[PDB]
Amino acid sequence: GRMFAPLKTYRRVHRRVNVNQKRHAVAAALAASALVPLVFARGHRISNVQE
Amino acid sequence: AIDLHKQGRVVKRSVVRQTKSTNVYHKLLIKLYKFLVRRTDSKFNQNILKRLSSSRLNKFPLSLSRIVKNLNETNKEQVIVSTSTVTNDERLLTVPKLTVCALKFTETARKRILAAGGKCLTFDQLALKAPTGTNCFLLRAPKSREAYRHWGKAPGQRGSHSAPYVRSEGRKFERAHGLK
Amino acid sequence: MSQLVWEIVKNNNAFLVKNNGVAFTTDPFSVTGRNTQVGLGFTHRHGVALKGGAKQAIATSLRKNQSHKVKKTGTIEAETLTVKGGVQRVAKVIRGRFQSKGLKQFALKKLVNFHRANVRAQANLKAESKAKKN
Amino acid sequence: KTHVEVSSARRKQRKAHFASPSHLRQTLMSAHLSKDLRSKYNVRSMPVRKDDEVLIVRGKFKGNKGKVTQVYRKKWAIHVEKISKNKLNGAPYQIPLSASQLVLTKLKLDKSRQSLLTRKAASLKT
Amino acid sequence: WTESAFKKLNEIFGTYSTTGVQKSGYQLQRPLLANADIARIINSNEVQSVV
Amino acid sequence: VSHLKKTRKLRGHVSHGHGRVGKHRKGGCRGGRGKAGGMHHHRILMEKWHPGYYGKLGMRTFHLKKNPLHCPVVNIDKLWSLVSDATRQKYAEDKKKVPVIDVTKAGFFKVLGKGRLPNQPVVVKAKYFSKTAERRIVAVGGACVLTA
Amino acid sequence: IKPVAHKKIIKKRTKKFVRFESEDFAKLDSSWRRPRGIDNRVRRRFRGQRRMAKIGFASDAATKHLLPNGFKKFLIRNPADLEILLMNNRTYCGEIAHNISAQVKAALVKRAAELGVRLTNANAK
Amino acid sequence: MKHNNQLPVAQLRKHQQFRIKTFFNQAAQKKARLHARRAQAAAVFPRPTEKLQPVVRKQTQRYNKSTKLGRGFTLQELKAAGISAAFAQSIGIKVDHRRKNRC
Amino acid sequence: TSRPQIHVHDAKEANKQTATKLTLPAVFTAPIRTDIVHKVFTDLNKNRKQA
RNA sequence: GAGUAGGAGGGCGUGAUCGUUGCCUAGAAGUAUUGGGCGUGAGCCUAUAUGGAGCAGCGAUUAGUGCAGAUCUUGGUGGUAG
RNA sequence: CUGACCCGUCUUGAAACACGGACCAAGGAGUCUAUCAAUUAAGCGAGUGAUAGGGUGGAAAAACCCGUCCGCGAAACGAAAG
RNA sequence: CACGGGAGACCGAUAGCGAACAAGUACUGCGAAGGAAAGAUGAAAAGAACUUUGAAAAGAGGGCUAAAAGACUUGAAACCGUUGAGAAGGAAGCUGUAGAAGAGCAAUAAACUGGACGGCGCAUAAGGGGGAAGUACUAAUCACUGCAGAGUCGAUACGUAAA
Ligand SMILES: [Mg+2]
Ligand SMILES: [Mg+2]
Ligand SMILES: [Mg+2]
Ligand SMILES: [Mg+2]
Ligand SMILES: [Mg+2]
Ligand SMILES: [Mg+2]
Ligand SMILES: [Mg+2]
Ligand SMILES: [Mg+2]
Ligand SMILES: [Mg+2]
Ligand SMILES: [Mg+2]
Ligand SMILES: [Mg+2]
Ligand SMILES: [Mg+2]
Ligand SMILES: [Mg+2]
Ligand SMILES: [Mg+2]
Ligand SMILES: [Mg+2]
Ligand SMILES: [Mg+2]
Ligand SMILES: [Mg+2]
Ligand SMILES: [Mg+2]
Ligand SMILES: [Mg+2]
Ligand SMILES: [Mg+2]
Ligand SMILES: [Mg+2]
Ligand SMILES: [Mg+2]
Ligand SMILES: [Mg+2]
Ligand SMILES: [Mg+2]
Ligand SMILES: [Mg+2]
Ligand SMILES: [Mg+2]
Ligand SMILES: [Mg+2]
Repeated sequence: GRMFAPLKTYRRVHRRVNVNQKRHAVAAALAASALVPLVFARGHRISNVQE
Repeated sequence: AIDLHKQGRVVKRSVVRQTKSTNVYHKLLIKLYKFLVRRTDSKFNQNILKRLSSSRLNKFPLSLSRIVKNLNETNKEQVIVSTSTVTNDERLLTVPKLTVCALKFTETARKRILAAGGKCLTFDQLALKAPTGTNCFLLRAPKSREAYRHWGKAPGQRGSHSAPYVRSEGRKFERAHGLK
Repeated sequence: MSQLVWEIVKNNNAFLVKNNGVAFTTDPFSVTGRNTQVGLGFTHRHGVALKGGAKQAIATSLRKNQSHKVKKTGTIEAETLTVKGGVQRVAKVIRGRFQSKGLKQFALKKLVNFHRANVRAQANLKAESKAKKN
Repeated sequence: KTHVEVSSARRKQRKAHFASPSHLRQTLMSAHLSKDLRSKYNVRSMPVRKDDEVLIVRGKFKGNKGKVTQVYRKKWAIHVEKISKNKLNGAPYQIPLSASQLVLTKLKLDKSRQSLLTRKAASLKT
Repeated sequence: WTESAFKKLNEIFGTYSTTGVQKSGYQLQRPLLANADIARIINSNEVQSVV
Repeated sequence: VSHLKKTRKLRGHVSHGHGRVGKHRKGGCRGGRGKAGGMHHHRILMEKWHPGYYGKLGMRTFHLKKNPLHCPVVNIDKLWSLVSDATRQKYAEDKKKVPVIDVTKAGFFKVLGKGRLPNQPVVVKAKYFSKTAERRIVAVGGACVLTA
Repeated sequence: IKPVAHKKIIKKRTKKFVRFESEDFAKLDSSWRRPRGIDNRVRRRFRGQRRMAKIGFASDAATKHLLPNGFKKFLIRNPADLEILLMNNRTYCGEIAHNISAQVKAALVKRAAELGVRLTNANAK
Repeated sequence: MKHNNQLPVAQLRKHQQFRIKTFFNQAAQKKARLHARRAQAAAVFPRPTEKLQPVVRKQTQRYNKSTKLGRGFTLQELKAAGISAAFAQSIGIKVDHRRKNRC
Repeated sequence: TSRPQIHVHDAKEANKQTATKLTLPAVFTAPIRTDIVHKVFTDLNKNRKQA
């Protein structure tokens, strides 16, 4: 028999972000990429890496 | 068995909202003012804490014109601190010399306050300057919003000046004689 | 920093293992296995790593601040010392690097336990090479 | 991978494989050439034939060498002389083998073969 | 990172003096606290004199 | 989304917080579908939160064309905010000739006075002016010019 | 063999809290559930009935999560976890996962004896 | 129908199930347009992409202040240019015969 | 916010800093806000889905 | 320190997705347990047996996410009863 | 030894001489789209934000840049002339 | 919709199209029309040689195979048989409290830390010089802030009829 809520195609999956927040995000990301504690905290292996 | 209201478990509504924001920095600024509040007997800091824990919406705008309008002879030398975002009023022509401390300066408010010979301050700085809040001026912005007009009294009770929720404003919309 | 990094990694650290709501850390420099500002070596300043080598030698790793220098002393994570005196040497080193009482206690713990550990390990490696030969 | 028209779906491929028509199957079941032959024709792999000489590389039967009795493409089997097992009643039966576990010691030579080999070598070295 | 990479980084984004080129008016986030060490701030003269 | 929703915390409570007596039922309970019975059992609603909903107002427009009714308004206070700072300062010091501000190019048509103006003189080019707009403009040492 | 200090461990209730009428049915397992029934005996605290799961029952904070062997229980998933027990050796005991193979088991047992760590699931022959 | 909220405006009153529009083609479509444009360039190579467009004022009182791209040149204009419609067309110029110059 | 000069390393050699030292871009200055990374990341992941 | 209708705050357990840490022919999942334990409780960990290829934790993302009932659906079985 | 009526349900009132349930497995019920509002976290602020579309781009429907208009706010009161 | 291509935070044999299969099939209906159930031995049939008792099915021996996995992967519950340990004078089950019997590779237990000394094997100690790296200071240098000459890029309701 048919479902409870037969699931549709037009369920809206995609979302749209304000540009400024996309950017702020990318930024803060880059900012993060620069500190040893963080990239090490991510599990990357930076031991023999220098600067 | 005892007849106490709410069983002595009465919740205290007199308290400071525990803030859920995620900027790590708000939480930190807040660590700071928790310190200043318990270890400093200065009302000013406690005040700053209450208002910095504000609902996102409960933080209200400071405009350059707002500051300008509230200025006394002594208000001028004094550090101006708003608990909120400070914004430019485009209709303010000349901008005084100011040392202002807020959470956020609209880049316009910043440009004009700086290019007028002013200084922009952040609360970690304020801490360092005057923890007691000595010679500081704390600006509480005026509270306005559209929501407020739908609140109050209901829309069409006797003497209700409150606004109805309507999808369009037209001659045809809740502007016609009701059923009286 | 140790503050900002706390808030940042307190929950998502890759060195993190949980047991019944008790959060422990895999950090090599952890002064206590448990996940806390203090437990977390890659965060704040005081952290130590210790490895056995060449029969007494303890490799001491002194958590060292992030450095842009002319020469590269060791891993960006930390500083690396070979100590031949080991236990005593490292005990001193600790005493220097950990000023507060607790941190001292903990590091030292890491030591005693570490050492006796490395001793057993030695015994076993011995028996192992004598097993490969005979 | 570089090309949108290349199916990466398990389904599609498995399908291609098992739905393989005979001629394509022969390709699909193929063996690796001996160091010597590799060197001779400049060709790594070759599709197996019923007259070839092969060496079983992997299995309880690894190490044994012999002629290919039957290429039974439907059963997916290659049969090799003396690779049979004996049954208690005194009855012999062949043991089937997967080509990609074989190695080609000596090819059955003839014009078509040589042409194929030639094309492969051609794109290879050039 | 590359050289071209690393250098274009700034032109693309910009800095608290200037806007970005590629983002055409993007201003990076204005920090909430100049100094993120509450250590420094709780532990300085001004603080403790009053405390 | 889903794991935030009430359902999850309602599972096994049997009424789904719709009540044991009054449970969750079809349109009959809604009071009829949509704006149903607004004038009757829903009187109180309509009257109270949408008073003046039922009825008629004054004059039908058969085809209403908005484009020609289009008239953005400006107030005196924002005038100098339209043109750059360069301008108003440079003609505060220089009294030889006076500034012309075209409200038109800014996308506005009528000028209403709202705030007050600097004592420095201006010319303002606009489609319409309010008695007070002109008042304050002229009194400032300024002039009103009619555009199309 | 590294016990620490105990307050005497006191267990408020031993018998598990059995779901009501679950002895009556197969379809009903005994995993507790809170009766919402309108007539329900239990939900009503009828003299003689089960006392349903309550907070007054939670064991005291000091003994909570304490094994009978005296240690708090720590679960070994990968090898790494072992090492953590080092700074924690006297507080916790090791428990090696069921998914970990025989070889790696002996390995971790060795490593444990070395790090001086107590193992509840340790292989005794 | 319960609270103070604004009177709803029915949407799904008819059978909309037959009448829904889906936008996934959009992704590929944009792309297609690109290639089309590009393949135009290549096939037109020596010549320009968009044909010559005159300009006019917009048709509404509010739009007058702005500038807009016309569909074609006024015969009057081609005259003052000294081109025949036909020729201008062989050139890549866009002509519009119903437009008239009042200024 | 530190903006130390960063050395541009040489590939041909295990550890060699080229003669080029470059002052750090503001992107790496940018505050590390995780909120913004969170939201944005979420939505952008969602953008890949087929219905 | 009561509580139905109802509401709020925390937590348990299940797919799949982006991460992160790992386990498995030296035996994964699943299954049985009068083996040993952990939670007040959702539930958990282990042991033994069976099994013979895949699994698991942690942070998030998402949900066709938890059943004793509806003369509930489909399937399988009783007592009546030799 | 002391205590212990059958659960679910509707009901002022259920162990009821009220109804459903002989047993077991698996399935099984507030979703999806739109709309306004209140609250919470985000960004920017007299502004804000695009959509369509252009332009680039990973194998890839992502992403990244552009996007003269438009929305909503920025002025209200009038049936309307205003 | 048809034949093609590729794909998916779909479904995964009571799900997913009704149909993973001789599925719009078997079957029903005068007819229009209705319409299911049903997928997994093994790597390879090596699908159980042979002995024995049977009229025959089949049993007992014996064998294949990593294993019978043998009409077939795993093999839960309800229900049923066997074996074990219990119990019962017109029903059963259950909270609280003790006891008895039965079943057991046992989960708890007088151990642990140190001083001095001894017997063993390994390492090299503290203290003193020394002082790489580290931190702190501090001139000379130098990121950053500030000031800021020349070149190149940009903007500009400053300015011009444009320049
Ligand atoms: Mg009481
Ligand atoms: Mg009106
Ligand atoms: Mg190849
Ligand atoms: Mg909720
Ligand atoms: Mg409830
Ligand atoms: Mg218990
Ligand atoms: Mg098309
Ligand atoms: Mg699913
Ligand atoms: Mg085995
Ligand atoms: Mg868990
Ligand atoms: Mg086995
Ligand atoms: Mg989760
Ligand atoms: Mg179920
Ligand atoms: Mg059931
Ligand atoms: Mg029957
Ligand atoms: Mg009794
Ligand atoms: Mg019953
Ligand atoms: Mg009666
Ligand atoms: Mg009834
Ligand atoms: Mg778009
Ligand atoms: Mg408007
Ligand atoms: Mg037999
Ligand atoms: Mg078996
Ligand atoms: Mg039985
Ligand atoms: Mg008996
Ligand atoms: Mg009995
Ligand atoms: Mg008896």
